[PDB]
Amino acid sequence: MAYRIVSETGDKITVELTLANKNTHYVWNGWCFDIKNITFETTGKVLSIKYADGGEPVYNVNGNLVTIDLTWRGIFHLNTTVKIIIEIQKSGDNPYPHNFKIHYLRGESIIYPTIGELPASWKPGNFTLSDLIADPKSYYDPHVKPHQNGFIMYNPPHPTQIIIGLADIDYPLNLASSARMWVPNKYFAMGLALAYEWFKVNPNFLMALAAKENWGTAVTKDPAFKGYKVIIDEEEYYWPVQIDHPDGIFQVESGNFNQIKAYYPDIFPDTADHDDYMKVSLDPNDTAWITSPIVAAVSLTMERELLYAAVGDKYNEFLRLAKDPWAETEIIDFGYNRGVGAIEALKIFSDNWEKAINAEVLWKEFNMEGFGGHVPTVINITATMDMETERIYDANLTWDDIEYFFTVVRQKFFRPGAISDEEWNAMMRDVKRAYDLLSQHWGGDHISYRYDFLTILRVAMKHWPEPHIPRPTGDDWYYHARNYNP
Amino acid sequence: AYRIVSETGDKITVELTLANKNTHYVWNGWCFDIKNITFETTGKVLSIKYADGGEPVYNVNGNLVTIDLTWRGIFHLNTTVKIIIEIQKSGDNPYPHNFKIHYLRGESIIYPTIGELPASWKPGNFTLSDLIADPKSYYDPHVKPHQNGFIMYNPPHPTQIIIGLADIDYPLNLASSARMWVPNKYFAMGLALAYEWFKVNPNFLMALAAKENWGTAVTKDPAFKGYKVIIDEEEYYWPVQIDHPDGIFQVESGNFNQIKAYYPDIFPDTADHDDYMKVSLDPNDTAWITSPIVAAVSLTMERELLYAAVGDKYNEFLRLAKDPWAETEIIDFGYNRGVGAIEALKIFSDNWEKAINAEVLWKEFNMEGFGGHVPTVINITATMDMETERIYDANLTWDDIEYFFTVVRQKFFRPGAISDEEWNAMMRDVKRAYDLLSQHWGGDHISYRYDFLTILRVAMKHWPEPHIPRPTGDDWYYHARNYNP
Ligand SMILES: [Co+2]
Ligand SMILES: [Co+2]
Ligand SMILES: [Co+2]
Ligand SMILES: [Co+2]
Ligand SMILES: [Co+2]
Ligand SMILES: [Co+2]
Ligand SMILES: [Co+2]
Repeated sequence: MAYRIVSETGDKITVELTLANKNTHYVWNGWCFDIKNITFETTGKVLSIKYADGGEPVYNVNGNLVTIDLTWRGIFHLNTTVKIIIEIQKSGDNPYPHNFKIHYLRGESIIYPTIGELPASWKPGNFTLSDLIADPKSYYDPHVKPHQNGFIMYNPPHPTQIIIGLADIDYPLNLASSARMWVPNKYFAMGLALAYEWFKVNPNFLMALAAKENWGTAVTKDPAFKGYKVIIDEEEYYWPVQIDHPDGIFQVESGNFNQIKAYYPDIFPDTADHDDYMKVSLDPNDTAWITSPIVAAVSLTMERELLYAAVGDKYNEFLRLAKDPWAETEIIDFGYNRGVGAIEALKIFSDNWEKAINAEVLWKEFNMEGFGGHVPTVINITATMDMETERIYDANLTWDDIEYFFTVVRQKFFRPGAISDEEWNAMMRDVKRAYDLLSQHWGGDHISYRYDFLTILRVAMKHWPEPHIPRPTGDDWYYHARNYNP
Repeated sequence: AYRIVSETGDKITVELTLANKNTHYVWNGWCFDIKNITFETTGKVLSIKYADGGEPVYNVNGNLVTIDLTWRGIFHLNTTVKIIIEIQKSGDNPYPHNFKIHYLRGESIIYPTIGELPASWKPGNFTLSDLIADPKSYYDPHVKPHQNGFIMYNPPHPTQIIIGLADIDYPLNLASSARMWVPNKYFAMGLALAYEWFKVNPNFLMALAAKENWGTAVTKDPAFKGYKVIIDEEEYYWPVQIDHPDGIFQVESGNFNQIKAYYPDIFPDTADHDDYMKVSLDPNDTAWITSPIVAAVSLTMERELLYAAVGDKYNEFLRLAKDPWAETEIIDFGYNRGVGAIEALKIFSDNWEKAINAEVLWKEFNMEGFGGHVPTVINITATMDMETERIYDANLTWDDIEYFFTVVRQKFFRPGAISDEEWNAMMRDVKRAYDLLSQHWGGDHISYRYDFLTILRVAMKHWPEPHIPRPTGDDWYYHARNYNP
């Protein structure tokens, strides 16, 4: 930050720390800053730490390190400035305040595993086909490799492919005899893939979640479950989805929607509406079909973010000490069904750490059954879709479909100022190039969703404001996250 | 709720349980914001800590101890915080006592009562004398002048609505002259609702709308070309932009959402900016009723904010300010520019003397606004206040009243504030009132000016009290606490 020695007289040193938000107009990940604390080092004796405009923040000294807390003052909107004055009595080899480190109210060691990248040879504007594909052999390799990923894809099955295992379910889903995973339309798969590349969220998990919450991504041969007749490979199936539900296929309540709307200003514009973004229709042209998955993912992501803000490094520590290989998925799903308050009540990272890290099956030992066996159902369907090597979902995409998709993305997400008109148009030109380039493999009439859409997405994301995942901020966020004691 | 956990030796350990008891939503109990908790003792405070780890900030001034929760001071539904206090026994009264929770709201906020129904009034079956205290004053035409700005401290008449449709002999939005008139009667119903509910002078809302969007004023000036309005065989031009989504009060969506978050008791979650604010040429549009109230709320919010930041001193200023229109100036200026402008002026802080000594507040502080906003609004308000010649009046059928209250139920409040039984019986009492004081006019209509305050009060005999809820929530706490005017 910006500090300055105001005066050194006698043995006391007076330093002015200017903490401020510089931005006047909205910028990416700079609309509002939330500061948990400000740490600095000194060997001298701290006399007093006060605000310049009256009052003093709460601080405490542990050896060489001093931690300053802003408490209720820690909210920095646009064009906000707070000056802090520090007095120190000169002592030791290094008495002057130094090594200032502002700790934002966010997971300092949060983990978002990279799925894959474009070749370093890739350039904006005019690129070649070899600048899109690192290795055509693996890029078109059909062979399906099994994986055991839950909510977050730490270890991707393939860096450039989309493995959505449309597996058959041999165990009860919503009290059914059996079930079969299928995708309603391709635009929803585009949404799943966008959430996958952007937020590193396993699409199979969103499939399981939607299927459990509203039969959104699953059908069954069970006669009791009567609904829309879906034909797959000369086989009649019943789709008991409630397509008229305003909470969408992910069952997102309006309260949660508005809350995560306030949490992420960089993602959700002010004109956003619950029913518009979530409630889908039988018509695949509905915008919601694309917006519904991402939003859900965001919500899920939010929960994770929250934990990273409350537990910090310890979170990651748990990940290497937990015997249950599905623990994170369990916690996140359970928190999605019940609420973050349920997670806070479980107190895994607090009072009940030992039982948590020692239990081989986390969701059984904590009696977190959810609503009608929610957690185990979601986990099981996710794992089953992960193990599927026989049949993987694929789709054909025309250019107008891509245009439609990105137009929808521009219309429903982001905020004026994040991406101006120029480089967005240029972005669409680069996506045009990419499309026409790797469509020559299929005959220039279509591109493969599974094989190509990750590449398309990455080409499109070469222009997206980085860091790609913005920090959840704002008023509500600060105090809902700071009060969080899991 | 405090309790002596243990007294051992000379140290006393007390457990203070601070919590929100409500699980389902209730009126003015959805969220509690606590600035501080004060208690008295003569002993020596050893330590004040939270039960779940950490300690709040406190300080002792003699017998009084002030506890501050800071970032912990937000209490949503079903939230509980336990605080442990240790005190060393000393003096005549050592035990913690006289606990006083100071909510983050004006402790001495002033909302002057305009008038009341007779104490003889009962729910269900009442008489005509239970509605009218004195028929003489109740139907007295004679118009008494007044000098009220934003808040009606001294009402001209307790049961009447004096909307002075006066002629303006000075420039409003660069016009040669202007004439105040009401678009439709439903908007007047809205103005009156804001008047009885939030104690806001309807003339002020008239001036505000007129200045912001020509919403309540017409002119004979030829340059100002627009919709032709005929009043008493006289052609007038109405240069209102009826297609503006910000409504006739020019309320930006940001402000709308902010005050939407500030008042959970007033605005439901499904509320939309364009739906509530943007009106149309058709008087049947719901916005025509919702637009004034909302605006008033916004205005009220500003005032509330000051009451939270300055407290008693606010009222003190009211009796020390030489300018009799100071509050109106500050509120209007804050509405045009923003509360940040008021915070920047620092009247109650660094520049108190010049503020209370200046006879004309808005001239000495150079707060001209946008194109002379403040003085225009003040002048139009005062002119409408001085008007005794011609007062606005309207005729109301029962279906109009039904429409009004249905709109109110649909657009405002929150599920749980007023149950169905409560509303249905209320509407029956309003039916009774209507039919009762319609017998004076022939049972075909009721007078807006003379009767609608009575109707409103009859309807408000069932409304959840206190009628004006406290602005609360996350945004409110820290936007109000950071406020240093
Ligand atoms: Co604990
Ligand atoms: Co083909
Ligand atoms: Co990138
Ligand atoms: Co804020
Ligand atoms: Co000051
Ligand atoms: Co009452
Ligand atoms: Co909150």
